[PDB]
Amino acid sequence: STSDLIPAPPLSKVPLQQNFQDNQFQGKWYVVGLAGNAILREDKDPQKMYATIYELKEDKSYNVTSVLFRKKKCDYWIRTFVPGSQPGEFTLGNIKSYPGLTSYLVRVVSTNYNQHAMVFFKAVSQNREYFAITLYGRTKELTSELKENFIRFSKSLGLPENHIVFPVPIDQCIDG
Ligand code: NA
Repeated sequence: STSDLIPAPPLSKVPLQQNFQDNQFQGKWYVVGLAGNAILREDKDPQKMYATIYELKEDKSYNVTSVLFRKKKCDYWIRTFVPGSQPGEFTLGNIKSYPGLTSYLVRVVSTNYNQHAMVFFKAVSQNREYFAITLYGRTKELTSELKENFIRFSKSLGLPENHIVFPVPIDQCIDG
């Protein structure tokens, strides 16, 4: 394998949502914007919109379920986010069960809980440092101001235009 990647930014360039409220952040979020160093715009087959459901457990970790529409079926990816060093920061639960994955970091950058959210991800897989940013939406659509702000923040982490994508809304699986 030979492969080139845009460097993961320093954590100082990734803000943290102040006084993060885990209870208010639960529920379904739509992925209305997706950016990252391993993410690429594919004009021939545009990425379809997928959803991620956060649900607080008793021990204050999240059962994180992502649901996407792939190959005419609904695929479900169930993961666990364990609370990290500061509120709004999380590490991946049961990391040993994922082969190659030596590191995983989640950081809630900004959110108003009832409309939108921005979450930063960083992961070292096979000694390759990947990072991504997701524009979460409570509905499938969001304003141009929020979308241009997501593009602005994505660029501030060294990501060009073609590494920023906006998944097209769909009705399959991500509703209900
Ligand atoms: Na990632």
